Amino acid sequence: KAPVFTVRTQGREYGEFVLEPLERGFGVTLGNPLRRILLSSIPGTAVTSVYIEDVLHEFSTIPGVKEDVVEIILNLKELVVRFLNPSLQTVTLLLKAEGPKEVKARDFLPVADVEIMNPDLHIATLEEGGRLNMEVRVDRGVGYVPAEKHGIKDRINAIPVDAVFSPVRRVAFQVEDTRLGQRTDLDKLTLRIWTDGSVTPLEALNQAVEILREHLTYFSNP
Amino acid sequence: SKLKAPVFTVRTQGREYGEFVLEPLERGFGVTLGNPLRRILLSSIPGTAVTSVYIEDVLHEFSTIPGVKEDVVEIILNLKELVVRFLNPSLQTVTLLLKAEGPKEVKARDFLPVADVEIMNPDLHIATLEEGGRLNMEVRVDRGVGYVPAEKHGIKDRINAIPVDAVFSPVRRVAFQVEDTRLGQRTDLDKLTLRIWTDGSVTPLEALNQAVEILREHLTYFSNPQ
Amino acid sequence: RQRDIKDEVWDALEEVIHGKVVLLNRAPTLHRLGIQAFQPVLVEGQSIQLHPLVCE
Amino acid sequence: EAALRDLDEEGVVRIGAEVKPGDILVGRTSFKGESEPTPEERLLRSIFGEKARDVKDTSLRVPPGEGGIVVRTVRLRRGDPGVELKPGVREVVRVYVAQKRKLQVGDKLANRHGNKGVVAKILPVEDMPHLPDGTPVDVILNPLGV
Amino acid sequence: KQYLEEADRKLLQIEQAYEMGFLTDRERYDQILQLWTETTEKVTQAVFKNFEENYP
Amino acid sequence: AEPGIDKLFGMVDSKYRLTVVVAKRAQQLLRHGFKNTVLEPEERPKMQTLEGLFDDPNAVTWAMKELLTGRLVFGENLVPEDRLQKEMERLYPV
Amino acid sequence: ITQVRKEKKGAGLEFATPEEALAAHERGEVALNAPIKVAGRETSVGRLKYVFANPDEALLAVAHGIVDLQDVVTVRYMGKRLETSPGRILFARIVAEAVEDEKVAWELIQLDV
Amino acid sequence: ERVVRDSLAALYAEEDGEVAKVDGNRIVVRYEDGRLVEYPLRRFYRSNQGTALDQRPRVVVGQRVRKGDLLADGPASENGFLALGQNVLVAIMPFDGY
Amino acid sequence: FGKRKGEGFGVDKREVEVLRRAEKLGLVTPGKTPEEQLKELFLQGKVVLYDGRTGEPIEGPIVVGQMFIMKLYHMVEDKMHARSTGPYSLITQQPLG
Ligand SMILES: [Mg+2]
Repeated sequence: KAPVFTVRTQGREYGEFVLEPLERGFGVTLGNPLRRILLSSIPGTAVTSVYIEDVLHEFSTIPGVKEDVVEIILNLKELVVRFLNPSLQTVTLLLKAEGPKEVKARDFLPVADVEIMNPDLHIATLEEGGRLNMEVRVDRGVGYVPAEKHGIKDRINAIPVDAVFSPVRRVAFQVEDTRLGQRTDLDKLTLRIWTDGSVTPLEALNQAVEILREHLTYFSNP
Repeated sequence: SKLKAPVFTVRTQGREYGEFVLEPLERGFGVTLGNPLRRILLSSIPGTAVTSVYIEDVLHEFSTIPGVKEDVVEIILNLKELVVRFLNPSLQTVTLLLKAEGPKEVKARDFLPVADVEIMNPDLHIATLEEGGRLNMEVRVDRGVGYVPAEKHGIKDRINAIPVDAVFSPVRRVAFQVEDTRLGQRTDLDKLTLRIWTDGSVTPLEALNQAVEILREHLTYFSNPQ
Repeated sequence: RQRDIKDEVWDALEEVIHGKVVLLNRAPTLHRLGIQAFQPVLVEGQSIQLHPLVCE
Repeated sequence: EAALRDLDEEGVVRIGAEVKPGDILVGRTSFKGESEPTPEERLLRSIFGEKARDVKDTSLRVPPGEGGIVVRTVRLRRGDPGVELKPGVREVVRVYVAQKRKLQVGDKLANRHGNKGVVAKILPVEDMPHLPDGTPVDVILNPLGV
Repeated sequence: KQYLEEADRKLLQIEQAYEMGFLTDRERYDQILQLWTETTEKVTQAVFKNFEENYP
Repeated sequence: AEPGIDKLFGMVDSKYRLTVVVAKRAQQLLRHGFKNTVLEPEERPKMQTLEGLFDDPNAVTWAMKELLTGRLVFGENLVPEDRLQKEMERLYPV
Repeated sequence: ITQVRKEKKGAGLEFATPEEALAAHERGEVALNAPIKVAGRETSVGRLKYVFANPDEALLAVAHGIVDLQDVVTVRYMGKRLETSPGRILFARIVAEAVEDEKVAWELIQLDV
Repeated sequence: ERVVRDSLAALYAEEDGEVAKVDGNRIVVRYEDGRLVEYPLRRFYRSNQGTALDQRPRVVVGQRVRKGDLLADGPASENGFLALGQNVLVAIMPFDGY
Repeated sequence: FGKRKGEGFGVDKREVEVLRRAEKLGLVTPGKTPEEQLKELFLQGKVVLYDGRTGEPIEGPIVVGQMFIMKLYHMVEDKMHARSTGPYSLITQQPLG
């Protein structure tokens, strides 16, 4: 028969998806491709490049700022940005602040059709006379591209950042034996998806399944 | 920068073998596509197999026939290699008849011809007969999926019928190659090649299509949440 | 008669054993961990399945 | 009649029959030891109006876990040519039951070097580790045994 | 190969010191066993150092 | 591991006294047909059949869950045995 | 998964600037995990190149084959900047999720071994 | 090979000759002497331990055999060689704790 | 292998990955061609092996070959046994063995 599909969601960041019963072997036959896709192919956004005014390179330290440049770049990797305009392929975010203030995400200058999902995200703490002037480059992409691999520079002194595009943070799947009547060898698929909230776990799965179906159509025309 | 539907190449030798290329594909999709199809091809492809045998004057599998060199155990083991193609898709079962005698080596050729039914390996040896050796049997061939041992199905058309282990799957071997490729701007693309071997009752291309349809129909199951 | 046994009795047996445990013993029983209790999971097949961690 | 289906006229299971646990191999009756039926049986017999038979069912049956195909039967009576039994024995029946045994979980394998183990899992061919050219392996042996 | 070639020359020295009557049959036997004990130990450490350094 | 076993061992001076309390309570539940239970309809241990959720038949599972609630009182010389047996049969016949 | 690589190509060279080291590693003169001294400290190329915001990022990089689980790398976990393998992070996460106490988990594990 | 021959499970030709008849149940051999020798084969007999001892004809009608040539394989022999098992393709590797 | 190269297939991507970890293991000599390294492993009796569940390789080359294995006389069919109640002994009235 046709498997029953079961959803358990927590907010926008987590979901568990159970498909049972399946014929023997099909749990891993479905689970592995979906996991590969869910990690590699799900469209998302990432910080690809950063300019900080008086900072020459990635390991420099900023006078008047507690965090070093490395730590600021790290915090930027954690920024979750959602593009509302389907055609928008990239954006530059600007931040300038100084004096005694803890700079959060909200402080970034609002840009049209760009939603900052986690505005309370810490970026840096600034002391008296500390000055933070920076531009961050946010691109649309999929998967994970290391900084040294994309090598994007808007200008000199722009520092390329390992680009974490994937809205999917983790995928775990477990297949376990199950029985319908007399047949005990059937499969039960439990799929666990963690996203950053821009794409929902249920959304991501549907996107993953869609990609695979489309790829199945590629066996049509010789 | 988003990749687009790949060219799909097909290289077939007869009905036994085929090579199926898909390129270019996004990095990592070689195994993402290749593996579930390999898994589905080895398991879920419907086919045909001998499910039961009645040999005249033979009460059970452990018998032996005067004039015949092979014991019934070996005879049934030879019938497990019989490849029977059904031309009519509506036909789910056939009983083949064989009558042989004299100093002959009975092969699969000797089965009495049935309409819309083709024996893909007519040279397969069945029994060695000697002067006075008489082999008259009825083998029931069915359409099915996977591996169904005789203990599960227990199929007997008559009382002295011997149920046979049925290996239904037409697929003999599946391998897939993943090779490096480029669109000349972009690198680390995947070129996927599905090598598919069959017994000939179903075609590697036919096999691949059924495999794709099973996986496709399976992705359907994610539709109604709860 | 084994051929008279239908499929509802297997479901009934699952209900019967629900929450119950059995004792597994292996000789020689050298110390008290030679017997331990397990909640049984019914299986096809004639072998008892033992958890790796208790093998020592 | 369901129970007697595979027995011949004389009560011996027919050659070629499949026998499973509980099945009769050779039918036999024994005269009931003299006993007075309990008042419950007196009342039960009276309610249903059926005489309690003089004989009891002592038939030989397939033991738990055994069974197969009947390949031979030997029957030896008393007073037939060439055969004389031990005193008191009227007749002896032997039933030879054969089984084709496939390898299964719990069966023991070994090589000639002292590697021995019981089969714990039978995987479908698609789960088996395989060579690049598509060939699956047969057996997976743990290196920790070496 | 090094420890074995070294062990053989050591063994030769114990044979020369025997045939000259410096040590008894007992003492010679005891010295041979000791040499081989230490030579064994040496090759054990060599197996594991090569593993640790060159094939961890 | 049994759910809340560490807390159950917390409640007694000797692990063996927990076993006595669990065992006796389960006997009470069986004798009186579960209708003396201290659990509430949503706290009842459940068992998944082919039909659907049904009551867990197992009285030892029940008794441990009851104990964890806190609603059971256990000790020595709490009440004469006959008086306990008769009062339980008055409240929950058989 | 908790064993870390030790490579011989770098062989304890001194480097003034980390970008010099990455450049030298990029030239293929020094292995990723080879022990090295950049400025006064002795670190490895992998610790400079790959600096991960959180565990999930390190393991996503492993998933994409940027690094293996045995490569030593810089990962930010529970507020501190650590030099370990993604594998050791994975082990700590296994423990942490099993016991559903993340702080205690971190206390129990010996992570550096 | 020697183990099968001393075991007496396998069947061999007495002298040089030509095979007259081959059956599941029997093999008839015509020797140099002209005498026609018939070898019945033990088929599906039960051993003390209940394993099946059964002999299978390894020659065909009209085959020229020499003295000591194999006629039938006994149990656990393949073409006269001791066969206690199968040759299987093995991978040495842990697998998911099975 | 030589068969494959004539059939029009080159080294697999995953075969390269296994080769990478293998030269990290000191199994193959660095700088040789993919074919040369696969042959070096094959002389050590190891081959590249694919997990049938995933399609991804086993992270290291694995020893594969033909082994002679016997099925011994100890078979579960013979040994599996259970009893609820049954025969008891004459004097002791304890279950039989
Ligand atoms: Mg970096």
